[PDB]
Amino acid sequence: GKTFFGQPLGLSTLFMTEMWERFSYYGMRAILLYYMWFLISTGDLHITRATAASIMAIYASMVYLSGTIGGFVADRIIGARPAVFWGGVLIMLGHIVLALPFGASALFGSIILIIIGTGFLKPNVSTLVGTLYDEHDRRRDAGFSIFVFGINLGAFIAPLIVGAAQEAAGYHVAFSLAAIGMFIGLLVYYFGGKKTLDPHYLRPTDPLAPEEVKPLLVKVSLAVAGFIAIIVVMNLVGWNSLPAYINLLTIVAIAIPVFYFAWMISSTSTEHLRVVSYIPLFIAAVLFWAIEEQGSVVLATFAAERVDSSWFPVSWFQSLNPLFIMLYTPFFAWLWTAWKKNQPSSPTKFAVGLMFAGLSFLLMAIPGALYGTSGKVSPLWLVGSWALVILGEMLISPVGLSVTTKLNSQMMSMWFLSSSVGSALNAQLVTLYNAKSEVAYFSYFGLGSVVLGIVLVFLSKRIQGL
Ligand SMILES: CCCCCCC/C=C\CCCCCC(=O)OC[C@@H](O)CO
Ligand SMILES: CCCCCCC/C=C\CCCCCC(=O)OC[C@@H](O)CO
Ligand SMILES: CCCCCCC/C=C\CCCCCC(=O)OC[C@@H](O)CO
Ligand SMILES: CCCCCCC/C=C\CCCCCC(=O)OC[C@@H](O)CO
Ligand SMILES: CCCCCCC/C=C\CCCCCC(=O)OC[C@@H](O)CO
Ligand SMILES: CCCCCCC/C=C\CCCCCC(=O)OC[C@@H](O)CO
Ligand SMILES: CCCCCCC/C=C\CCCCCC(=O)OC[C@@H](O)CO
Ligand SMILES: CCCCCCC/C=C\CCCCCC(=O)OC[C@@H](O)CO
Ligand SMILES: CCCCCCC/C=C\CCCCCC(=O)OC[C@@H](O)CO
Ligand SMILES: CCCCCCC/C=C\CCCCCC(=O)OC[C@@H](O)CO
Ligand SMILES: CCCCCCC/C=C\CCCCCC(=O)OC[C@@H](O)CO
Ligand SMILES: CCCCCCC/C=C\CCCCCC(=O)OC[C@@H](O)CO
Ligand SMILES: CCCCCCC/C=C\CCCCCC(=O)OC[C@@H](O)CO
Repeated sequence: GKTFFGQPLGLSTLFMTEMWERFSYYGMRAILLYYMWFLISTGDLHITRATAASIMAIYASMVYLSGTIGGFVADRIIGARPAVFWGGVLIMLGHIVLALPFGASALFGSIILIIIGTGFLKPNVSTLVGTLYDEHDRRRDAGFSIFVFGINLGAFIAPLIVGAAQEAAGYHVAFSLAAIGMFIGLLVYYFGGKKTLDPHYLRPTDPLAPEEVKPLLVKVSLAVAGFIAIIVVMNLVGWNSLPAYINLLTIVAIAIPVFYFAWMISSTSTEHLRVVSYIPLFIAAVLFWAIEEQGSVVLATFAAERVDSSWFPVSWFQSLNPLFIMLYTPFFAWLWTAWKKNQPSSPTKFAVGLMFAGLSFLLMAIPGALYGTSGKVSPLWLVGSWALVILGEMLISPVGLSVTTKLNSQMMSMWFLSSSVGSALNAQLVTLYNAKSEVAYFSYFGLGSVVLGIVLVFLSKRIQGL
């Protein structure tokens, strides 16, 4: 009868829920870097612009890492529906914290709230989408495709609205708009959810058995103690600068997949050989996400310093990324179906995807080389870059989780960890970007990325077999 684009009505609630949460997230991202610059310019915030960029990168990295944990907490301890709700409350608080007349002092509280909040909400709204379908219901793919379109929608309009607001009424009003975005999300989620969602997901679906509670408690406490202990030693030997902490978070984010790789490989020999073949794919994913995650940092810097954008808010460039996702998506949907005969392998898609990413940086090296780096250049250079990298994303992401799974639960999380690892790498790399290094930065990381894409093409055939 009455459906939401063919799908159960309950999909409309989750569609809107995520649309507004993503609105709140990307509205904030579009101006947070400029906000840190602002706070630097007034002497309120005592860091370099390069450190500000580094913060942006490690922030994303922690958001993605947080998300690989929220599923477990909801499944085992609090339930999917409460996770989404309190996750949204924490996200809203994080934005409210930035709307207050405080300054640089609120930055950390804001960041922690949103890292925890997002990590609760984000995997669990996906989970709730799945629960709308019987599991042999073929509509499922369509429904997720629709859900994703809502995600891209929020990411698309947020910089336009929040950025304009920032221009009209300043940073605190613009951040309050992100808060209101999340609030709307919660409103629709709460009341819409009660009508359409199974009450079963009010509770955990795999609750802790009595003998499971102690070891989990022991597990968590040790990790905290260690982490605290590392921070203590760090300060005793004088490694207590913001860059040092960012470095520590970088190490933790890299170590997690490195430890997992070291585990599987050490610990079925043919099962082993498939795991070793994934390492090239994982590296490729990491490098790809790095370049893509620099849209909000390095391309954002470029947009503000090198582009003549005197007639519109420079944060609007952050809308090109989800615009191109939305434009490309129904195309590539049609493409794979039409292309039945000799479809490229998922490892081949990874390689070519990395090349396009690499091309997107190589493109950006041209205006500096041709025109110099002291003037301003056309907005279209950036438009071409995002067009190139998102073309890369269409090849890598839709097959990404697929390639990892067919090659367990730790490996499954490893795909979602590639975007965290890429951002952690960025936290180091983006500090190398400035006006003097511009052309070398784009060239080097552009070319290297294309080369590794070439290497992966050579390696593609053996991985296909496995
Ligand atoms: C395991 C789940 C996630 C674990 C991540 C732990 C979160 C810890 C720190 C979050 C990153 C904050 C770094 C940025 C920062 O320090 O900004 C504050 C700075 O402006 C103060 O001057
Ligand atoms: C400030 C958030 C606006 C949302 C509308 C207000 C919600 C009503 C009461 C708030 C306190 C309890 C919230 C309900 C809750 O804990 O979880 C609801 C969620 O689990 C799905 O029904
Ligand atoms: C249930 C609570 C969720 C509602 C969202 C809360 C955010 C709404 C309004 C906050 C207004 C903050 C902006 C006021 C402000 O300080 O403007 C700064 C101004 O002096 C500079 O132009
Ligand atoms: C990757 C794992 C991270 C998860 C962090 C979870 C927080 C750590 C400890 C909280 C223990 C929760 C106790 C849950 C509970 O009340 O269940 C007890 C009951 O089910 C026993 O019959
Ligand atoms: C499963 C997680 C494993 C994590 C491994 C533990 C990390 C051990 C040591 C981290 C070193 C501290 C971070 C580096 C650092 O502070 O250097 C920056 C400093 O030199 C600048 O002042
Ligand atoms: C169509 C989607 C709207 C939102 C997308 C993000 C828009 C941000 C930047 C786009 C500006 C590029 C437009 C090309 C252009 O303005 O021509 C060059 C111009 O400088 C000549 O005056
Ligand atoms: C339908 C697919 C279109 C694919 C287009 C492939 C990309 C071709 C060329 C990209 C290189 C940038 C062009 C160099 C350039 O325009 O610089 C000069 C410019 O400033 C105008 O004088
Ligand atoms: C298919 C779409 C087109 C892809 C565009 C790829 C552009 C290819 C190469 C761009 C690299 C330009 C590097 C210029 C350069 O390194 O000059 C350095 C120095 O001589 C000037 O600073
Ligand atoms: C795959 C088929 C393509 C055939 C070759 C295409 C090569 C396209 C561009 C090459 C890079 C341009 C030259 C780099 C440059 O301008 O600076 C280098 C030179 O100034 C010394 O640093
Ligand atoms: C692949 C199709 C598009 C072709 C893209 C090739 C563009 C590669 C390099 C273009 C940069 C031209 C200017 C670089 C340059 O010569 O500056 C260095 C030196 O000559 C100036 O002092
Ligand atoms: C499969 C086909 C994908 C279509 C993508 C087409 C666009 C991809 C690359 C084009 C990059 C060119 C951007 C450089 C440029 O346009 O010059 C800017 C400026 O000179 C215009 O005034
Ligand atoms: C294989 C997976 C990890 C690959 C990335 C590892 C890090 C790679 C290079 C780090 C050094 C960057 C080289 C210097 C650079 O390109 O910056 C531009 C330069 O002009 C400013 O120093
Ligand atoms: C301008 C300088 C670069 C020349 C451009 C042309 C390069 C094209 C291919 C390079 C050699 C790749 C060999 C093909 C190959 O073995 O990989 C294909 C893969 O399907 C099976 O191995």
